[PDB]
Amino acid sequence: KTVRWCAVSEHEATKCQSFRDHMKSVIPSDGPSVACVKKASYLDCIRAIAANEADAVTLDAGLVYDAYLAPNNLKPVVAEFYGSKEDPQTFYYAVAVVKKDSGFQMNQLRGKKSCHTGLGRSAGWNIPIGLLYCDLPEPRKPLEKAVANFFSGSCAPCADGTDFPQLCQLCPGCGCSTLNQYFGYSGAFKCLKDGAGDVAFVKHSTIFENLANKADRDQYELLCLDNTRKPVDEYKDCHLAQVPSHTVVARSMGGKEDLIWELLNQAQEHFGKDKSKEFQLFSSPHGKDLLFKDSAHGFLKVPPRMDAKMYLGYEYVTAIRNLREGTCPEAPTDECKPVKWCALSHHERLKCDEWSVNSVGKIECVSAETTEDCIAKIMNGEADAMSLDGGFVYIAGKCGLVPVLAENYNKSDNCEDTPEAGYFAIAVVKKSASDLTWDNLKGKKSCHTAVGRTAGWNIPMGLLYNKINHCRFDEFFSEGCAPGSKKDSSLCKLCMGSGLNLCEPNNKEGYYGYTGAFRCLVEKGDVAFVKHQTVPQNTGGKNPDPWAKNLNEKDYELLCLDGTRKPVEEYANCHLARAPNHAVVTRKDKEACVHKILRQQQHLFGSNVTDCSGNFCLFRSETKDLLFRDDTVCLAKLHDRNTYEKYLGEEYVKAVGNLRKCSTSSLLEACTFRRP
Ligand SMILES: *[C@@H]1O[C@H](CO)[C@@H](O[C@@H]2O[C@H](CO)[C@@H](O)[C@H](O)[C@H]2NC(C)=O)[C@H](O)[C@H]1NC(C)=O
Ligand SMILES: [Mg+2]
Repeated sequence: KTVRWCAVSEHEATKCQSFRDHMKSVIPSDGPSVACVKKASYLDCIRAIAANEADAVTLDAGLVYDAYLAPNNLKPVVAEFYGSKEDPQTFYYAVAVVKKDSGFQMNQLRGKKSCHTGLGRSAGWNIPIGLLYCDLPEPRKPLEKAVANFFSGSCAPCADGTDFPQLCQLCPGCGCSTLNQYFGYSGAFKCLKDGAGDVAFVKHSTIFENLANKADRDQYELLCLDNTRKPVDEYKDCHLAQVPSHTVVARSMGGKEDLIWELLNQAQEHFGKDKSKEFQLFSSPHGKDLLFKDSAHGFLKVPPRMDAKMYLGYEYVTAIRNLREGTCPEAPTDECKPVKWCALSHHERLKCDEWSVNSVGKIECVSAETTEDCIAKIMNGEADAMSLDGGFVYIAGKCGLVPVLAENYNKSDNCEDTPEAGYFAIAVVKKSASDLTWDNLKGKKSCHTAVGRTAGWNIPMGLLYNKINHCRFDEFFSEGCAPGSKKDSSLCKLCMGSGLNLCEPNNKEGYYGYTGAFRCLVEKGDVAFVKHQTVPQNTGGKNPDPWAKNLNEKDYELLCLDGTRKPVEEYANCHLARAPNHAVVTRKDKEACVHKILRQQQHLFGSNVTDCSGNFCLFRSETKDLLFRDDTVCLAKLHDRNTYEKYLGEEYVKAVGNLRKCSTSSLLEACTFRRP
């Protein structure tokens, strides 16, 4: 139970050894211990960790990436944080500050005038130039000269003035000290404030540190990667890169990550920010920033399904990858790159393969084990598009992806130009039970289409989470019928399935499905969770079955969240959530291409086509609902709804989130770690 920490200096090793001793005192024989391995450099520490001679070292984003690469393959496991638990600030943001209404975007920086914090600085140079690399003119080695030919004039502190003078044009001599008024963060910002430069590459924090009044900040904007702008307040939605300020790494396989976290968590409990004055984890007696930055206020456990690329973010890896590999294609700037679609089953891959050949190369295919792994592929560029249900549209939204096309299921003349927004989830009750409203629901008897289902379970129980705030969903209702629950649960007591079918989510349960839950309402329930048309189609002699011949709509009302009851036809105003259609999800920087390609694609192999055997067709599956749901007639454009929050109702998001507090998704907890 020992963590072998790696030092990169004699002073660091000394701090590690006193950390070992102090951890010795307070900790029982069982549990964390510290070993102090000492190597010559961060690179050497990485190669030692990979070679199982050390276990943990804490690194700057660049070395995080270095450690990620073959043959080391280390991963982030714990993260220093630089404020409070309520506002960690484990990351910072590299941004491009500009004058308000200066009239240009990220893809128009050529010819403009630049202000950098310093050459080799991450936010001031590495990140922006990395992203801009391919826009630099062809003799891209040496980099300083290509940057010089890119901008008309620059201040690039610490650059080689004598050889590349345009980089000192705004700060002649390129002083690498505060002597140069345009050096550093405050200097790169004053370079812009003084109108010397058109753009300043700095950190999110910098505008706030140099301008106290909101008034003056309001004449500054930020360049976003999508070639829009935003106010400086909104850097979390308009940054060049998000960068983890200081990250502990361990081996991927066999890394002891849990030991590292146990150890550091206890260490911060005993010797952290101020809670002891004998020894301070975040204070170097012999140097500065030994083992850990002295800014740090504490540690946070990194979610277990984070890999380096996911942690750093696609922008950052683009930046370093460009600056190290230095490979730009010659592909024509305007044309779209073939969209690689993500398959999660053997038959999904076979369908996508046929599609690819018939797409004459416009579509390609990428297999991945699971849905979440596919989403990961979209985020990090290994894949471009896939179709998701509501819940995964939400997880992908929290991961920065966007919906772009909705699967439309209702045939119509011009369905490409009208998305559908889905059916309505409702909570039905019988008028004969007058005192029932959304609030007293607790302790009453209930009927669900089936556990897992969207209208029968997810939306209702998600909205009710707030009236319970724990994950024992069978304790809200006295008794119920929720097919799929465990048989000895109270949510199985009212199910009427015979033999082995008693509580099984299948037709033989008979209180299963929309019809079945409504039957459970009329026969033995107080409330039943279904969609808007279930009552109209099981009443008035529309259902011939014995129980359902003579029931009439008037007898039932449906429960509204405001605490009032409403009639069935008024579902549009009385509903719990809007149960959404499947939607094609992609990364923002590919939204356009996807839009275009898919549309072309659904003209050919789309529902219009007969002789589906003589030619390929995109919405017919050999098995069931491969790639797209087989109901799809078209893919409808999501103008004005191209964000997970907009595409999914406010109510639906409330419900799915609340649920996800009980059913964790490792991907979702990673993504929320990077963006709360
Ligand atoms: C439902 O079916 C048709 C599409 O073929 C459309 O129904 C329309 O409903 C509105 C409101 O009741 C009427 O005013 C229109 O006259 C109907 N049109 C037709 C053709 O029936 C509607 O577009 C479809 N709904 C969805 C979501 O696609
Ligand atoms: Mg001591």
